[PDB]
Amino acid sequence: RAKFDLQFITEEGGYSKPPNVKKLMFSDFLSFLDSHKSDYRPPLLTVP
Amino acid sequence: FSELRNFFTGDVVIRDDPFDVWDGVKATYIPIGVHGVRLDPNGDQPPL
Amino acid sequence: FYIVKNSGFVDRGSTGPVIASSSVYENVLKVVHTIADFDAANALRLQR
Repeated sequence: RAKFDLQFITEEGGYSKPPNVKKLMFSDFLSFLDSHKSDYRPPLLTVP
Repeated sequence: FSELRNFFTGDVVIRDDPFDVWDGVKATYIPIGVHGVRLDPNGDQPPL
Repeated sequence: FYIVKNSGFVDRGSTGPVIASSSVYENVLKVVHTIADFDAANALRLQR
């Protein structure tokens, strides 16, 4: 089960400053599983 | 002289680099897995 | 949720409202492994 954090970005058309998009890496998922290894009921992953 | 040597001849085998020895370890166990709800097997108990 | 090597979605030149995204569309994914539940995902993380 997971929650997804939605975010909207408007592309004006001027390709000067690249937007900063939040990306979630595999590394982060492992870091998650290790902070909850002992939990006695599944934790919630917030996926952006 | 030969015989005197052959008497005082005996071999030994030793490890080139000494073993690296450690201390014991405190065997600590931690919880794992998720637990669900288990309902009583007999159901409601008789009155009084 | 899906785990994947790399992804994104750019639809340049489109006139639609969506032209980019941190994610992709479902039909573009090929599922080659399926992790059943939190437990199992956690279990795999621990088999070193």
